[PDB]
Amino acid sequence: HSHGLFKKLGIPGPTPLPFLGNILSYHKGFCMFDMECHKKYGKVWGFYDGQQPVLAITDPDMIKTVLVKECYSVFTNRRPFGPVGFMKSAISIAEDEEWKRLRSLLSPTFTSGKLKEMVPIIAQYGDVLVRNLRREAETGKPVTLKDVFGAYSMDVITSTSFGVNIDSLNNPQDPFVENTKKLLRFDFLDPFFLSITVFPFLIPILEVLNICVFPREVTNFLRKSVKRMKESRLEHRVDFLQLMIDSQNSHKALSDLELVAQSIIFIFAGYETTSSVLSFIMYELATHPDVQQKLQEEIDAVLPNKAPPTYDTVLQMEYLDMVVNETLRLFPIAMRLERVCKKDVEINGMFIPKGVVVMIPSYALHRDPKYWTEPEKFLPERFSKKNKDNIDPYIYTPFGSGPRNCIGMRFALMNMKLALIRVLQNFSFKPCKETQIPLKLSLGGLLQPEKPVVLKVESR
Ligand code: HEM
Ligand SMILES: CC(C)(C)OC(=O)NCCCCCC(=O)NCc1cccnc1
Repeated sequence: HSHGLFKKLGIPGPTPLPFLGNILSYHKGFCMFDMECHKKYGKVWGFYDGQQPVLAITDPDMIKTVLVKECYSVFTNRRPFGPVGFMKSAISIAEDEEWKRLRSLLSPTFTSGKLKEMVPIIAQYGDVLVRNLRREAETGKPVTLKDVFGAYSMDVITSTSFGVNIDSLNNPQDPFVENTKKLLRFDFLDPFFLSITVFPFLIPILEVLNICVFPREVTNFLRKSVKRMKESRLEHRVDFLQLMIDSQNSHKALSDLELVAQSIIFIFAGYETTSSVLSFIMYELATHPDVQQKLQEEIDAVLPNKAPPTYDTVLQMEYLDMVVNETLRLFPIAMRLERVCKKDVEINGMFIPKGVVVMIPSYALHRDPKYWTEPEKFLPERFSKKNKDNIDPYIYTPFGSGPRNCIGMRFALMNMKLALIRVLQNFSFKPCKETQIPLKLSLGGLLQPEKPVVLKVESR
């Protein structure tokens, strides 16, 4: 096999089994595998997903080279991951020049400029979220964050991308909202993906049969919805769809299905991500009352008598930013960053052969006792103006880095912050019947709690 590769390069790592590579070692999940390999093998190690070699790197200089310096030349693409269909055109899945084009075509849709006019729309569902909370606060019902935050994230997506304005929490049976509750992110350690990892030679077989990891039911509904959405009815708005089709006017030439694929990927991208992070944040706040109180104190100072948050007031809130950042340190939901090596290359004193997947293990790096004092504790002061400088931007990578980092980063931060401001203005959050303390991470392929976070909401 290719199983002698790392032994031949003098690169250490877990010894692999025939066919399986090292995938049995994922029985405790990616992040714990990554943590242990790091503690056992040091700064660089290798393992095999089936026959695919994967080189883990932890040196910031080396991480910078891969993510920033040699992105266009060598490390342009992610690992191809399964039968994908037309979604091959989605920006996050596209490769080389097709990616570079789509990235350029879609960049203007993520400038601070037009993010600001997205704010009132998002904001509108800040208030929606509140009443839904108030209804469950007044009746002292312990609250499923994942649900209420899930619905909020949906609402913000529907409206910001297509103009569909639905309180999804109380409209769960609406054609749009229902399996546009969707695309949930892929458990790459579930049996289907474990199998394609061992038999990647079966992927073209699935492709030919038009089998797709993206449910074609959901994909159908949307492609048509978008289509319909282009009568064109306008025959203003400031959503993603129109920011996307108004770019089809005036290199370039964004196809109309390609466009659909991006619409799909933006949901898949920002639905479960936003709501998962928002839940992890509320969990930390409830289990750290002083931090929650400080945050509410900051919010009431910037926005007196419960003032409506604005673009500029959001950015003004420093403790908020620290609380969001520190939650992302503990729970970097992407878990690893990856690029495929396109050419034989020697970087920072190490030769890396063509075809290796270079992997940066963000979860393991975010909790490395070398860059982080008492790494398991939730300590927002890590990110204060004072201590912020001692943080390496290639150790701390919740949104990746370089030309291929999270394109939706500014929007996600703004989104979450708006929601957290509006929520914290009206409620205090407290541990409860359920509350798994400490929180227990799932052993699956997703960075999420084992049991869903539930908390009491009390009206201020
Ligand atoms: C808390 C929320 C989010 C987190 C933590 C997050 C994190 C990440 C990370 C770590 C990457 C990989 C970057 C890399 O490989 O260097 C990524 C990629 C990406 N994200 Fe996000 N993301 C979030 C929300 C969103 C949202 C709201 C959108 C879109 C509206 C989005 C769209 C994308 C896209 C399109 C990519 C692939 C970019 C490319 O390949 O060109 N993400 N994200
Ligand atoms: C998942 C797609 C859309 C392919 O984007 C990425 O490659 N991002 C990181 C993949 C890690 C999978 C686990 C995961 O939870 N995804 C995080 C995510 C998803 C979409 C956008 N932003 C962040």
